[PDB]
Amino acid sequence: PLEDQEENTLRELRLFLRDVTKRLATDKRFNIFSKPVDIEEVSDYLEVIKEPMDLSTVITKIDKHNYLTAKDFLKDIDLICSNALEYNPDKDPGDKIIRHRACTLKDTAHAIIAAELDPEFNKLCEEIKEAR
Amino acid sequence: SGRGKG
Repeated sequence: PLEDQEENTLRELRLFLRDVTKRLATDKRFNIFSKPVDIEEVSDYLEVIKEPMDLSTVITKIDKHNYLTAKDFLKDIDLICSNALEYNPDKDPGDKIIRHRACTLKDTAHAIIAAELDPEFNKLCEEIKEAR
Repeated sequence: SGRGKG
């Protein structure tokens, strides 16, 4: 029914985003991004990083209906990668691995969205998001 | 940047 179109579209989007996020969170390369940085083990993390983000929080935000478009979702993936580059110094090999992995996460997420979402469906999501 | 995680 036409009156159910908005809800049906967003449900489809959320299902897709939840699948994408699960694919990222279970990828061994991105394990360090799968849960919030432990603010007690990394005692200076919140001093440096104003808006923490991680893949488990992205799942929650999907379920809280925070994302109306794939671009909305990608902003938080980009934040996860941005946080890693802002926080971690480029000193030791462990730092370099995390920083590289953050960029790989970003590239991988953007590539999945570009490959698996119909541009026409995205216009529909934008139209819905533009009506609210 | 912070101290890092190493």
